[PDB]
Amino acid sequence: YHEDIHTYLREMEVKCKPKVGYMKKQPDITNSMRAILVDWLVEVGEEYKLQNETLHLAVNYIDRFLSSMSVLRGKLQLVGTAAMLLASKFEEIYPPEVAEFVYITDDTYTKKQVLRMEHLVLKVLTFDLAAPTVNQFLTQYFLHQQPANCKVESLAMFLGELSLIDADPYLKYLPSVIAGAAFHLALYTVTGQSWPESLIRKTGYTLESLKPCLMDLHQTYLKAPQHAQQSIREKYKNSKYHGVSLLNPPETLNL
Amino acid sequence: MENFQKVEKIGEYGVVYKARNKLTGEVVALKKIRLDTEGVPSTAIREISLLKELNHPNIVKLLDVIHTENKLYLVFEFLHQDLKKFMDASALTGIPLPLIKSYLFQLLQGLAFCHSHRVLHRDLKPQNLLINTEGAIKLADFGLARAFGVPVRTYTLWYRAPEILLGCKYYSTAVDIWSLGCIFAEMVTRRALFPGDSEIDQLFRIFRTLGTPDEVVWPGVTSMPDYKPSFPKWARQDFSKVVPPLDEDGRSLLSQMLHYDPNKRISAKAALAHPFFQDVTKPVP
Amino acid sequence: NAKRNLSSEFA
Repeated sequence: YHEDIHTYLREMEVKCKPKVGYMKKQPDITNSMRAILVDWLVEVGEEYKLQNETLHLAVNYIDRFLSSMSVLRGKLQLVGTAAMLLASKFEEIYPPEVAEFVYITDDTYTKKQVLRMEHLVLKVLTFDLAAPTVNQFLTQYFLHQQPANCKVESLAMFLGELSLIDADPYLKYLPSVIAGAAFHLALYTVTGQSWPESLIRKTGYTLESLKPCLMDLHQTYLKAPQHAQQSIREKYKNSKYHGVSLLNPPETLNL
Repeated sequence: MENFQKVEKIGEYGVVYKARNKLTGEVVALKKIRLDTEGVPSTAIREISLLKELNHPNIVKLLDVIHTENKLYLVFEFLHQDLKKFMDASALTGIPLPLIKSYLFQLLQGLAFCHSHRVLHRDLKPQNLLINTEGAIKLADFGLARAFGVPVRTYTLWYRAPEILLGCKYYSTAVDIWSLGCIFAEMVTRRALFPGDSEIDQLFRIFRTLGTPDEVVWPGVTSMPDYKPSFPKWARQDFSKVVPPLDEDGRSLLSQMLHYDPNKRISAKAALAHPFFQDVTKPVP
Repeated sequence: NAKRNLSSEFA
């Protein structure tokens, strides 16, 4: 059922894919504002001990909602909070209470506003909260990784999490493509190994198919310390993730 | 809701009613959730987000969601009754073996459809298996269902897998199969296979019926959070005594479906190819 | 530092 699960994920990531370049149609918020929102969402997820999949789902919900709706400057953080609440309800065993999110928003939006925006997000997404994320594909990729290296998985997760910061240029790539690029980049960084043939057969993504995404992720990884938003790097500066964020990105990717 | 006329109340997730659509004329189930401090419940959110991704004949098909500000309505296809009521009514005499085989085949087809997707039921029990008068059984009550695209960490008691009882960390698909296996026994003996009273009483009943889990049968029992060395050294009961009416093929299928090892426990796709299902029909109930 | 009012930082 694993291959069928991966096939279903590949089929579903297209339907759940947010509109490419939705920030152009947004009259008030920009890519930098979304990056700040994702930074704050990473900080909240570490504050409440939420899973990485929860943050990935929340980012997907924000992207789809802003693709299908227009949000002003003030309500962007409310949209992010509602998406985080929905992702925690869907994925986490015990979602944080709405009062907890209201508190973490520095008492900006009340409980009623948070619940109303949650209702709006649920209506816009038509209760399609099962969007495949980078984590879901990365786990399946790890299942086809030999040998099981913890640093490889930690660095792949770190790169996938970094890819959530900038919509440009990461919303033009499928979540499977981003996960494959992250896995290959991590494998080359820590182990010096290329894209495995097992994943070549399983996914159909050859090394040259991920080359644009791979180069984009390498550019982001090289400039990760200089990035304005640093929540993910601090989060992956912990023994839980083997401190992969402190690793030096490879200077040249031999492609 | 304005186009739905509640005919009766069938159950008490929130209360569920049997209603009629004034336009199409079909009879539907109209489960309602009172949206209050927490908003839409996690159970309802997961049920709507996963049941709408599952379009299978052997699965209750949620077809409309009236999501208002004060209440959330889920419109499922109306089935005549659940498997619990059918088993209770047919308690004087055993359920016909072809009917049992057909019901198990449809249940395993639904489970295989769920596991081909990334939906884990985790609430497989006769109260959640609806039956129509055309002799078709369907999975329902997906409020406790979780999507296992990433591994799902552990949080009724009778249909709980032994792995969950021994402090399992991540939910596997086998926890569903085990539950189905229990239902299988409950369809053959008209009795719950493991009617446990507590989390340790259920474990003792399972150990009595299938033997205490040694490391040879299930590698890794000793290094489990809820496993205790002070466990009686029971012997596995012969499946003839456990399920008398079940044939050799049925007994083998139940033995493979109640395997202690979650990894080695048979899957729905593999169970659908068992020789027990070589004579499957579709009898009416 | 998760407790932030992002409206000020957005502008």
